Amino acid sequence: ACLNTRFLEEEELRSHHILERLDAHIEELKRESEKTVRQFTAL
Amino acid sequence: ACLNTRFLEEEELRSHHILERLDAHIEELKRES
Amino acid sequence: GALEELRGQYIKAVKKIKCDMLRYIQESKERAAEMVKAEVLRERQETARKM
Amino acid sequence: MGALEELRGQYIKAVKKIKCDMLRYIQESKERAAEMVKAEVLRERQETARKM
Repeated sequence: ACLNTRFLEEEELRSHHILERLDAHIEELKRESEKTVRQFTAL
Repeated sequence: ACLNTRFLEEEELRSHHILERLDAHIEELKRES
Repeated sequence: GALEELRGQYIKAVKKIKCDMLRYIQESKERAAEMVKAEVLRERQETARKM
Repeated sequence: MGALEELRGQYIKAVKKIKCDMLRYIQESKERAAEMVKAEVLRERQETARKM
């Protein structure tokens, strides 16, 4: 009944949010590493 | 109950597994580094 | 060169980590969805009662 | 040399944040599962009332 469906709907929302946070940590890595490469490559 | 207790049991096992193999993979690439 | 390749490897390694977490989260949703069917089926025991 | 340490440091930081996020997501998920155990023992009150 309605405990479990509402549980699932919550799971869905938390699934999207934890997903964002993972994409963030990746995008930050891409920006930090791109800068390290660019600047050390100038050497 | 025995439904939802069965549920909590399994999530304990499978969440412990996911953390295990992740701690393995961090130890992996740091020893590779 | 070497630094850009090393960057690509770290990126590809973390993306793998992300895939593992994704497959896990998908399995979360399936399990909680399987719960829904399981609760509907125990309602079946109580509607046999009501008959 | 320093680029290698930097890149290594950035990878480690990325994955250590992913682990922190999963650790909290999991702890939250188990509490929500435990809350679903309580909420349903309380739904037997309706059954035990029917039995009274």
